Amino acid sequence: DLPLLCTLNKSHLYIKGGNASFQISFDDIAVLLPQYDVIIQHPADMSWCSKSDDQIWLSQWFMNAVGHDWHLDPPFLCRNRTKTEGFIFQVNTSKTGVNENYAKKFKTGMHHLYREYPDSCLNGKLCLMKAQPTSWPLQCPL
Amino acid sequence: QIQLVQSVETGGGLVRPGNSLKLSCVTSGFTFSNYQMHWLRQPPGKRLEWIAVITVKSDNYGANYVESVKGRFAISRDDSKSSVYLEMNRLREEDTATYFCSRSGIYDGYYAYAMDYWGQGTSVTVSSATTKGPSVYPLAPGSAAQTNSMVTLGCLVKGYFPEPVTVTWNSGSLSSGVHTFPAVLQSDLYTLSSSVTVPSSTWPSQTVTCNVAHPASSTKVDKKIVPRDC
Amino acid sequence: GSVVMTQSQKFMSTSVGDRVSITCKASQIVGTSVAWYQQKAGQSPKLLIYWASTRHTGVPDRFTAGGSGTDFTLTITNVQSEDLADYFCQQYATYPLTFGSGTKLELKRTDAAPTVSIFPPSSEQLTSGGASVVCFLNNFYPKDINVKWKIDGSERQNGVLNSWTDQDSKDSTYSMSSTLTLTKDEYERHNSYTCEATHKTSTSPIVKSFNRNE
Ligand SMILES: *[C@@H]1O[C@H](CO)[C@@H](O[C@@H]2O[C@H](CO)[C@@H](O)[C@H](O)[C@H]2NC(C)=O)[C@H](O)[C@H]1NC(C)=O
Ligand SMILES: *[C@@H]1O[C@H](CO)[C@@H](O)[C@H](O)[C@H]1NC(C)=O
Repeated sequence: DLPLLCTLNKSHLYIKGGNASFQISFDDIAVLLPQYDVIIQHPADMSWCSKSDDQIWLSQWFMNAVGHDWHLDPPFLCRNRTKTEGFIFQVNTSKTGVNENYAKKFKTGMHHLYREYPDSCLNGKLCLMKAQPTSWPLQCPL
Repeated sequence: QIQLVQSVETGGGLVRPGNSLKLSCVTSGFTFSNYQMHWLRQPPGKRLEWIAVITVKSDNYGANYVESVKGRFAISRDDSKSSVYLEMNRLREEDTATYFCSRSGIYDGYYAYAMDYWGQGTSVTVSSATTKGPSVYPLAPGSAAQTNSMVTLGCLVKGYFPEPVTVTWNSGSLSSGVHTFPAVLQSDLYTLSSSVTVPSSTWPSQTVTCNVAHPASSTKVDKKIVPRDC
Repeated sequence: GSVVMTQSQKFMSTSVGDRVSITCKASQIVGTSVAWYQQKAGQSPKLLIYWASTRHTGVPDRFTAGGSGTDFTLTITNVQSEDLADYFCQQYATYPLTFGSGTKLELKRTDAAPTVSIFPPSSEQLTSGGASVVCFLNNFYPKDINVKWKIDGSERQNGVLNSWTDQDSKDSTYSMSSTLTLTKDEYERHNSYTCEATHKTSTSPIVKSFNRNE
């Protein structure tokens, strides 16, 4: 089984693996904050992100796909599964400061993952990627 | 029209310490199952404090509570009835507040706990005091002071419990220049006063009556204000 | 361990058409996870903005918010009479969700002297064995005021209970009632009862009196 990804309207990216489906969005809103949220410095720490193994596996699959190095790259955040706001994880994709090299490798990884990828992140501005559960669209490949 | 109505299933808002009270909040005008529900209580003269939250059916109806409330309250919901409930056990006097139910949706595409819509709120008081009806006392000048263009009359209700009472003048027809002051609690008893200012030509020429209603004690009293004599 | 939201100004006086900013201070960094609400007369709150600066759909154009980190401000431009209410912030970045102390928005007006009225105990209450003297201070501005009770010229500060109203929506003034409760025996012992009201409007306090013999 291989996760399949479909893009609709060239602005939103949807990935479905198994029974788990996510929607990837880019904006400057910092939904997750490092002070109060789980830090993913090791792939085994993602068990705190969800109660469903499908969401954990699909999350781990995506970071492996974009070339995320769990021990060299900046750690990303995810919401503690004990909270009720819902599943989400957030990667800093801002092309600025010391995060420049990682942000540039993330753009390369997305461009190889999705054939049509609109890079919303602009140089010098904060850009935060967030993947949250969503109902799988019936208007995109199955 | 996204209307949230709060009611009490058993009795009234007043409850004794250590007893159990269940709050029910019924929603309408939107799909209840789609959004999460919160319970919020506001103590008198204090900041609003969050109590509990319950999530949608997609998640396994998970819930979160605050530390002070853990092990005493239980939040629940019924999608068919489209209503959210709050069951409160072992109530302490600290729990006296006005309780609110609120809805939280999706903001800029992400789940956040900002409160979209709210219920009207139910006043919950927990104390060892018992229900007592008020005493209505007229307040007249007595012609011991100079009369000006306007004359101020008054009404005093004393020794009632619990809140609230309804104070009107001439069955509500006289609403101009009326002040009903907030009640004061001393020795487990509430006492408030209400003033009314009318033209000096209108009184004692015309009748001025003070109407007090205290539903908890089934008390409806009308007291006519007459000038004092000796 | 819980983030607290403190508002430096508990009360703010403004005029119609003026600009007003309400500042919210967080004990810890909450980033952008901040909302603002509006509440009138203890009724149900109404959401104004979310994510620090995103105005709610129902909210009018006058309200604008902003901020990041621990400092968040809410500004109102061309303030209307309907904008006079309570405003408080909230953070949803961490459990538990915590709200601000609150700021009350009040309308300025010219100074008004308090109308003072004194009332003797009623006949109905006297038969019950209690005697309560009530003093009304109505329609005064500014908010600051203070009262004294004198029994035969001597100050009394025992069984006195006070109550203050909020700013009246019609004439923007304030009011206050003071009640001195005593037993029938101690009330009949004395003859003169006065309440003195002190206000900014006068250098000398207002005095009203009634004598039991007269
Ligand atoms: C995402 O990364 C960017 C860049 O590394 C962060 O922005 C900088 O954060 C440092 C923190 O010390 C500040 O000194 C800089 O001024 C920030 N730059 C800009 C342009 O604002 C950003 O904070 C990170 N976001 C998260 C959520 O971690
Ligand atoms: C998630 O929450 C639980 C209980 O609130 C806590 O024990 C746990 O440490 C949290 N996870 C992390 C990674 O801190």
